[PDB]
Amino acid sequence: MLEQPYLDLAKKVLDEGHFKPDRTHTGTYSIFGHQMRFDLSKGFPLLTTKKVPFGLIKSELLWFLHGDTNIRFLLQHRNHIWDEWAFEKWVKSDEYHGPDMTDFGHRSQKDPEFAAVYHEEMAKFDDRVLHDDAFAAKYGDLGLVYGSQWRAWHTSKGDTIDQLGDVIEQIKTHPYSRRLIVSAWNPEDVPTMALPPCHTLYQFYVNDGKLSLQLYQRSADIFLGVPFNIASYALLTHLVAHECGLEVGEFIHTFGDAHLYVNHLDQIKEQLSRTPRPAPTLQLNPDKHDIFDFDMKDIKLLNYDPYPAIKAPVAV
Amino acid sequence: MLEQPYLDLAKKVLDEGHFKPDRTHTGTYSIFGHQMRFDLSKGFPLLTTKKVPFGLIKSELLWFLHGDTNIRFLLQHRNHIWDEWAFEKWVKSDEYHGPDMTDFGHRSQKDPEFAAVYHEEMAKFDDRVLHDDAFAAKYGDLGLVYGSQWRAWHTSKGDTIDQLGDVIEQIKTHPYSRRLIVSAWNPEDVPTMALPPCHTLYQFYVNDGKLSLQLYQRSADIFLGVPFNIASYALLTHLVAHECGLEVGEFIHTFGDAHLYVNHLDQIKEQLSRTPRPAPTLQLNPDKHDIFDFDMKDIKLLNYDPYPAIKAPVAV
Ligand SMILES: Nc1nc(=O)c2c([nH]1)NCC(CNc1ccc(C(=O)N[C@@H](CCC(=O)O)C(=O)O)cc1)=N2
Ligand SMILES: Nc1nc(=O)c2c([nH]1)NCC(CNc1ccc(C(=O)N[C@@H](CCC(=O)O)C(=O)O)cc1)=N2
Ligand SMILES: Cc1cn([C@@H]2C[C@H](O)[C@@H](COP(=O)(O)O)O2)c(=O)[nH]c1=O
Ligand SMILES: Cc1cn([C@@H]2C[C@H](O)[C@@H](COP(=O)(O)O)O2)c(=O)[nH]c1=O
Repeated sequence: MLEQPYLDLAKKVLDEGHFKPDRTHTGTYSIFGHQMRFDLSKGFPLLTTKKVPFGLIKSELLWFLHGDTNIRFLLQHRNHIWDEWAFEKWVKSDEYHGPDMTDFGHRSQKDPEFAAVYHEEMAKFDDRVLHDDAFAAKYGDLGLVYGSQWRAWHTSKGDTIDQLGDVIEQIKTHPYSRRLIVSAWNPEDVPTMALPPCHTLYQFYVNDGKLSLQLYQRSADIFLGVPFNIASYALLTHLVAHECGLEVGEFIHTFGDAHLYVNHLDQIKEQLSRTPRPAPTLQLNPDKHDIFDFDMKDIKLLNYDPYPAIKAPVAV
Repeated sequence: MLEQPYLDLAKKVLDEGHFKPDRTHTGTYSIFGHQMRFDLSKGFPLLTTKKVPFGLIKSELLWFLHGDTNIRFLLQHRNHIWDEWAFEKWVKSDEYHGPDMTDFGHRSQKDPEFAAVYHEEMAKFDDRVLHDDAFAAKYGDLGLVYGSQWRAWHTSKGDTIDQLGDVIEQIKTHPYSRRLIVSAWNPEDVPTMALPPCHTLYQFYVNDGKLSLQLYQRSADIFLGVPFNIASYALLTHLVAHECGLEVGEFIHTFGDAHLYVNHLDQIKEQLSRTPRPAPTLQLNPDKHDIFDFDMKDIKLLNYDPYPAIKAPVAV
């Protein structure tokens, strides 16, 4: 039933992959060369074998689609996924002169001053991100994130081109235009960067009413990693299919280094013994038909019963 | 045996694809979502069922790898594939004041002043591209082609970053670096363009000695189109595997709008009745170990016996 290419993609990786050592230095079992499909009329490819949370995919998303980059907002919509990049900023800070969080993620596991106290050096950084907007502005803002790669490309001439907005009007002016891609890989910015964009480029189609998507993820982690990467870019197919009064066909998923990080070997084994406890339905409000302003409760995902949720250590 | 994912990929397209009308306006039978692999120790995925010519893939290539864009050279190495873009320039020309080639490709089929006379308006353009270098310089130069996207990205600051050169030194400094891609999609240049780059981005790996490639072709034509697109980017895997003293594993091929243009329906049917008359061997000279200067005869492809060669009309 729907999420099964991810269940079928993890099975292949863990006996049959090749161990490959990553930077974090706790290897993998990987492939490279993988392509995966979902058909969104058989609903949402949201993972019933463990619990994936939707709220926090849905919040992430809109943030990107608003041409935003200020974590300030992720916090308001109760989100904190992108936190630690702005923190890596404030603890190496010019003006957080005092109680340092040096090496804090690969020393979460190790605790004792990072234990709570870094996680709450962090939340306190966070409130100034929420009240001294001088600190949202000048700290919660990661700059070159997907919302500035998809809606604010900085051009050879100082300003911005909005790229997911031409997906939306070209889907609409010439439909079955073979060129309908947005790249977020920006050559001249990958080296000074911390994570260049995992989700490099995604190609659109307008099939025949069916809006169909395909994402090119060069890096990919099966387990924590890929469950949120099926469900942000299938929600894009729904949103966009709806934006030009077209109707969802299918989301496809190209991979690079498809990987199941050696470290979380036995919790993936743990999932492939839960049987895909049916499929959710995303509905999105008929009355709002943009995609760019969507407050949170217009896109709603009906009927989820997941399995209980399976848990990781320290990501890096 | 080796080229069979292309033979298997065309069979699926022509009964089972969906007709989709392109700009040229002679539709298709297409898919979208396709991923294809080749393993280059079982030699070269060069097409024995019809005849593909190698010389002219090999010349094309080096041109791109020299950071070049002047058709002047393609001509010298007896190549004329990229011609008509510089001609579309010289017949709409400020200073080809007289004998016009208005609409010339979608009116090759139709002939009579384009018949020979445009093809030889063309070759004459060409000689000035070869002798009045003022005309190579200011006419044979397409500018933003793959050699300036792979080796000369124009940055938000006037100059160039050389991107296939960091594939070559990063493959080499940190090997199993998950980020090893070159994009040629340049957002802010796709609209003023004629063909934005079909071969958008390609990802590297360094498997374990095996250099492995994957190309992201958004558009793709099975028949004329895709045969040259298997064999330029597998030759890149050989060249690059050899450049950092690594050894070829495999080239993979991601597609977008995988297509068999309706127009050449019965010559593809014609191929899938030739049985894959074994496999060539590319050898490349031990003595040259760069990839950037390669004159033509260092990369040599041994033992080809193709089927006779099957032929198209007017591409556009
Ligand atoms: N290995 C890897 N996987 C990633 O998910 C990840 C990474 N590396 N480093 C950079 C990055 C940052 N994006 C992300 C992705 C997920 C979360 C997150 O909060 N959710 C995890 C939690 C699972 C658990 O710990 O129980 C997830 O499932 O994705 C945070 C930031 N993504
Ligand atoms: N449909 C399509 N296919 C393409 O090959 C093509 C296109 N469109 N338009 C832009 C473009 C330009 N690149 C190319 C590709 C191939 C040739 C070429 O000389 N070789 C063909 C010839 C086959 C025949 O006519 O008998 C080939 O097989 O690719 C020229 C320019 N590529
Ligand atoms: C932001 C992002 C990163 N990642 C990952 C997985 C990798 O193990 C981690 C570091 O990868 P990298 O070294 O290829 O950049 O980033 C995802 O899986 N999804 C995401 O959206
Ligand atoms: C330059 C290039 C174009 N093409 C194609 C196939 C398409 O039918 C033609 C026009 O496509 P487009 O409208 O998607 O740009 O360009 C290739 O197949 N290979 C190439 O390398």
